[PDB]
Amino acid sequence: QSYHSSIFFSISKGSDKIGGLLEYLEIIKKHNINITRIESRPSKTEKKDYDFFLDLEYPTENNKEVEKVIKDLEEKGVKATTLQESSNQTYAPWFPRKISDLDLFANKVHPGASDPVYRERRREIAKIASTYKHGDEIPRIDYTEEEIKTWGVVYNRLKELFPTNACHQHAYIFPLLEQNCGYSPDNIPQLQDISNFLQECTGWRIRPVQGLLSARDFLNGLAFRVFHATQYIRHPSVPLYTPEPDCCHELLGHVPLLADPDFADFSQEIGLASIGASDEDIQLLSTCYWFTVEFGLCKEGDTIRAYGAGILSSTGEMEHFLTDKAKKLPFNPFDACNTEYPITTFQPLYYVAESFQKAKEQMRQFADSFKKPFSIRYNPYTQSIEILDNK
Amino acid sequence: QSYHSSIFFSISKGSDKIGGLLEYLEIIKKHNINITRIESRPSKTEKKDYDFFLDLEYPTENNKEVEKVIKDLEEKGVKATTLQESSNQTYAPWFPRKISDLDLFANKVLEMGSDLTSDHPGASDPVYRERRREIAKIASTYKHGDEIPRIDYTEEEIKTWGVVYNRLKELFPTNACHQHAYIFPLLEQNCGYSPDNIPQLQDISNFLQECTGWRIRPVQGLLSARDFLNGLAFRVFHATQYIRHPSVPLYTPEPDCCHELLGHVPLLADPDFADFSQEIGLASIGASDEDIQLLSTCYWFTVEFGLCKEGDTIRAYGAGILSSTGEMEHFLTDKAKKLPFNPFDACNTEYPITTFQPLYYVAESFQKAKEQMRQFADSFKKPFSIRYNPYTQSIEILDN
Ligand SMILES: O=S(=O)(O)CCN1CCN(CCS(=O)(=O)O)CC1
Ligand SMILES: O=S(=O)(O)CCN1CCN(CCS(=O)(=O)O)CC1
Ligand SMILES: C[C@H](O)[C@H](O)C1=Nc2c(nc(N)[nH]c2=O)NC1
Ligand SMILES: C[C@H](O)[C@H](O)C1=Nc2c(nc(N)[nH]c2=O)NC1
Ligand SMILES: [Fe+3]
Ligand SMILES: [Fe+3]
Repeated sequence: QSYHSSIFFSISKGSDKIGGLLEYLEIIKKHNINITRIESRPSKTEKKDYDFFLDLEYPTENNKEVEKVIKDLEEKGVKATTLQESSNQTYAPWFPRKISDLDLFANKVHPGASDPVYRERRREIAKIASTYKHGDEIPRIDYTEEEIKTWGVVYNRLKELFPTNACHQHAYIFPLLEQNCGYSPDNIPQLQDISNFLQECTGWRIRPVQGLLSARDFLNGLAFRVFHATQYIRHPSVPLYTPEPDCCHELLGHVPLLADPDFADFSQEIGLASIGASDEDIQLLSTCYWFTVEFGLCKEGDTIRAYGAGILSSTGEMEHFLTDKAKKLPFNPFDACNTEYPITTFQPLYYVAESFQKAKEQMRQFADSFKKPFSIRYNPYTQSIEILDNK
Repeated sequence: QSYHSSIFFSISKGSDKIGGLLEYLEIIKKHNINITRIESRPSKTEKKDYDFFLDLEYPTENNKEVEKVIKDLEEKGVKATTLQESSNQTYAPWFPRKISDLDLFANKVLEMGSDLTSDHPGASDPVYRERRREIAKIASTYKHGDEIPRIDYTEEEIKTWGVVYNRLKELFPTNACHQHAYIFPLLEQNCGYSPDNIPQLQDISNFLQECTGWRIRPVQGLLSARDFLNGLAFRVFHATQYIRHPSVPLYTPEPDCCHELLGHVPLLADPDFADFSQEIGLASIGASDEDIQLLSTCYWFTVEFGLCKEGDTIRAYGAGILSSTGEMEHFLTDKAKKLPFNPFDACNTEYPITTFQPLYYVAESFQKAKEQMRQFADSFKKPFSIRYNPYTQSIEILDN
């Protein structure tokens, strides 16, 4: 368990301070093992400045060595803005800056808990997410006959319901998943194939995840158009329901919508908003996420359909949302963000999105007043987060 | 040796032709010896349509087998468009569709690889030839997605680099366009630029990706003009990993690593130049052979030997100038003519490859050059227009 800090500052080409600044940066890079990375880049704002980035990694929270580094740094003539992973508000929240920085989350994480066999199996699959690095191929799972049997039952069951209950984007993409990603009742699709297909449709990627991440970590991954997905399958004893995300939920629920460009933008938008957001704002985003990506409905003419991954992968949920006892409301993040919700029962309340581009715009407007030290932007050419000093 | 063909077509969701079409595709997938890939994707132009892409390779040119595929396919009720690598003009020119399809180029060299000319100073150096073989092999086996292998350069290799580096370094502040001076300290700080060290392509590629989305691929040697320029459409620069022979440090006709790293890389980290360079790439996608040649000439007179104007002064941004002491010391003098860059003018202009330029073109800015190149590209006869998708890193075809 480690605590990350990042220090930002800018300086102009031809500055009198650069010489000593650079020299200082060399000494700490060599003789301070808490420093993991120091880099400089062209400024996104002042076309004549350089942006600098100093990444530190400590074993304990609010390590005061950071202040020591800040002081020695600002002594060379620059003003430093420091972000940190912490419960305190001494510094604004840290965020992963590159898609490869999501590697830092890899080790940050019941019907069959009363089953040792199933428990050892879960342990083995989770090992793979634990060791996976950005850039690697996603290792393929040799699923057992039992596991494949469970997939088949869920698959065939949900397949009977999609055409009448799923939003049209889902019906649109599913045959492409069949034709390109090996979707079938007889075969559990591998994440590496799904990730390649998603990349080529909307730039989204998958990485395996051990289990539940914190809301901040998971949402931050979305900012890079990276979806964290489990590889294990639910226990065979209870096939038609599970309280947790298993591969059926990931692959039949989340993945198809990620191949729709407008949905893909919307999801990333939620991710961007989370980058560097305060804990209270993360919680608002997480709830918005629940009522859209997880349990959202779309409007299609005089009809209401499901796009939420938690609905699409649950026969009981799909056979519930259309009943009159379940309340429906137009999606509005100001209304949804504060709404309580059950995790162990069907939803009593669903929010209806008009269109994904509208949901994207609504979220962006919602997030616009989030307090953050930097303006966060995504650059599709560099595939990275741009950080602007305009606040 | 092989010739690529691409067949594509669309079909609407819910078409009753889909079942039979998929059945037909399964058949040729197993039984057609020349089929290399069949893929279906969401349409990027019609929200209710699917795009299908069939890729094929044939050992001979104008292979009449492709027509049978087109006939069979269109019997299933779709209208196919075919692109083909050929000196014939039956079909429009093939181009790589996805960034990873540049792997198809890995062995398409040509000259300045491990097959050297007899006047090459290292042609009868057996150590050097083995070294060029080794380094070429690395490019040969490199696949999109790999980290670029790091070369353990020898002390004689590092010595040659240092001679060139030190000689060039003195001239940069006075002779290079300001984008160079801006970026170079970052190359020193982030990519290991110094005279004691040859920078590794993987480090440069990471740096360029974060600056402008450009990346590096190691290349054996000279690619055909079409292949090289097509690579640019993806913001992919093919760069060599070998260094020139130690006997003649201040000159080489080949694009060795001193040329790539000291001439080409600094400008690619500038957003406007990087967009300009991609625009040239995009112009080449599906361009006729004749237009590829025109683009090549535009490239020569800009990316390789272009000048910028800064107030009353002329400076160099062309990689062939920045990496050559001789050339740097030539362009500023009145011994060479200077003209305003204009692709409609410059594209017909002749030029020597084995002497300094008698004529250089000045670009007002990389934004104007880009816009000029887009006008140029539009003047081509292309059967469709293309656009680049940075999210999918793919060329998208649009109807004309
Ligand atoms: O899904 S795909 O990867 O194919 C294209 C995603 N891309 C994201 C950016 N938006 C417009 C930004 S905005 O300025 O309109 O907000 C266009 C669609
Ligand atoms: O290099 S950077 O990543 O910093 C900015 C590059 N980016 C390339 C795309 N153009 C608009 C596309 S076009 O439709 O105007 O050609 C804006 C600038
Ligand atoms: C943030 C989001 O609303 C929700 O709280 C979370 N979802 C997930 C998560 N982690 C994983 N692996 N998968 C999720 O779906 N962390 C939390
Ligand atoms: C297109 C450009 O003008 C020139 O013809 C080419 N240059 C290069 C090439 N191939 C490589 N590898 N590097 C170049 O610089 N082939 C074509
Ligand atoms: Fe989920
Ligand atoms: Fe060159």
